[PDB]
Amino acid sequence: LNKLLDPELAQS
Amino acid sequence: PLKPEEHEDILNKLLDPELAQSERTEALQQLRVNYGSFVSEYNDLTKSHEKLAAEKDDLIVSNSKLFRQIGLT
Amino acid sequence: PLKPEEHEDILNKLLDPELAQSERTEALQQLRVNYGSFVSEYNDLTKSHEKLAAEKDDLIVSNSKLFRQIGLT
Amino acid sequence: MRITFNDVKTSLGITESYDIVNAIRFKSYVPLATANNVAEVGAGILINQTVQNDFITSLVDRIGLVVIRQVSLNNPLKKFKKGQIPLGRTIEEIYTDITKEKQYDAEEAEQKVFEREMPNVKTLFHERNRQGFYHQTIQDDSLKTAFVSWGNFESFVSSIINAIYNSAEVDEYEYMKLLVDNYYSKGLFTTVKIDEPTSSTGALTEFVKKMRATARKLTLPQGSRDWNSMAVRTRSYMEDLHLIIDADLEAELDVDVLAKAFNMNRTDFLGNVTVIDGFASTGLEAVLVDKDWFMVYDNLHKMETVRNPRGLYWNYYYHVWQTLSVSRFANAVAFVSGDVPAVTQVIVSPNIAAVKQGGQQQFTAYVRATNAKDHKVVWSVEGGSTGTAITGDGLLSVSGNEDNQLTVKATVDIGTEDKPKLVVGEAVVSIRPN
Repeated sequence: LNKLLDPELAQS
Repeated sequence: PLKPEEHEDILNKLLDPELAQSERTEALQQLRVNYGSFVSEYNDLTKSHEKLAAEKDDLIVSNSKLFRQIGLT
Repeated sequence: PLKPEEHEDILNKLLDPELAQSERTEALQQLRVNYGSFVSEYNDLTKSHEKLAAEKDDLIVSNSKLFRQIGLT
Repeated sequence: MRITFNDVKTSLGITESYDIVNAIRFKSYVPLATANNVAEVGAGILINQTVQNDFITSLVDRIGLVVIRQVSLNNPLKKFKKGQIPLGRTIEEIYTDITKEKQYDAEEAEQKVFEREMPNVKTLFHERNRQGFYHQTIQDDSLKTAFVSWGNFESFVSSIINAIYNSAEVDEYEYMKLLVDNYYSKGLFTTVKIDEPTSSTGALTEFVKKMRATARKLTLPQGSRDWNSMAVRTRSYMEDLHLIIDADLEAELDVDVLAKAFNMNRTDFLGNVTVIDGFASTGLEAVLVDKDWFMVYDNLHKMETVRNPRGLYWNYYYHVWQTLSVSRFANAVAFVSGDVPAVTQVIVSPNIAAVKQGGQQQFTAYVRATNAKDHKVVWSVEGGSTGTAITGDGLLSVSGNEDNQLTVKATVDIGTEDKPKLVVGEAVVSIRPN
């Protein structure tokens, strides 16, 4: 699953 | 154009259920007229962005061919 | 981020003079976030409208210089 | 073991890192912003019961599982910690004897070319099941008072994770100790006699000498076959031996000396010896174990939360399910300090056989004697039939017209005029008709 499975559109 | 702090006052004003229906009608009106203004000022500068951005892309593509000729010599 | 149409439906929902105290705070906070993201969009896009315009002039200057340099060879 | 928030296993930095579960759901009341605003996000989350429940459930379940799972995989117990249980386990050991090599003979080879190898001896695994939950609790005021800044959220999440995972580590250590205790209780360890190391310095030096001798003899290049649950003639490299030493005993000996008993230096030992206080099994002091001997597999690691509207609080459940397997072919030494008998247990070669109605099978017994004396084995057949007899050397002969299942028995006597002391090994023999 990892952290990436919860997408982050605020990463950038 | 409404500052976030001043626009908070109307939102805080619209919290009381006891407030007169006339005041709520006027208070709700300022949100409509300025949001319509806000999207209006948002729209033209958004569309004007789509104009000069295309010019930049045209210049970038045109220039990219030009740097290629500089390295030829 | 919210369309003026969708923003409109929020207005008449708050126009009701009888309303449960639960969603009355829910919609009130919804407008708070709607405005909060919209102003930051305006600052973000205006910040783009100056650098891109300044870059557009620089690209024009670079295009003129690059054309002349090729002609000298 | 003492995890703080600075242990960032995944994701980028800064507290605002998580703060996005709104994307997967919700994102209409919380500001999708990465800035210094801490009151806005707190008000957006704290608006009503639905937003609170969704945010709390997501943050507690997914991030909690990720963090604790990725923190518990690098604990000092990682050496025996393997991944998820494989499919098609078959719950059976399969080890092949390290036999010699036949000589090249053209005359002998031309006689028969379709011969087969000897049976590999397939014994079952030794497993133990683990199931439990830890069940912590969240108060409502914590969420209210954890949004004053960008460090309170860090402290709150780290407090939850540290409050849960520390108890899990202790349970893992206790389960390892319990498994070692049970394995010694069943008597499968090959015992080596030591006497009161803590009593005197000379006893400590003698214990160190015996430690070194056993560790050197286990790692013989040509194989040993002496130290095993059954005679298989395996071989263990020096860099794989693990030592489980009692705490008060380990305290007396220096890190060195015991270090030079093996062939590496200090720093390479702190990850090769565990300390457990108290074995409670007669006189067990230390245990020397091959790295393969202990194997742990994990099945379930899941979180679920419940909400109590009347009390305004939430609950916790870490369900940790594991299957701790014990291999019966890796080397194992008991090193007990007590009054164990001269013969601990005898082992019978070919435990399982399929002999025809007119064939024969040769059996050999390996006596595990703690002393230097010699003990004789008296063979017997049990079973019950006419024509079935075993010799004094263990050669069993089957007569025709038989249908029962035979159990070869090897017995030794270490008693006196009265003999309430029998050490017996069993071999189950199945019969097939011709």
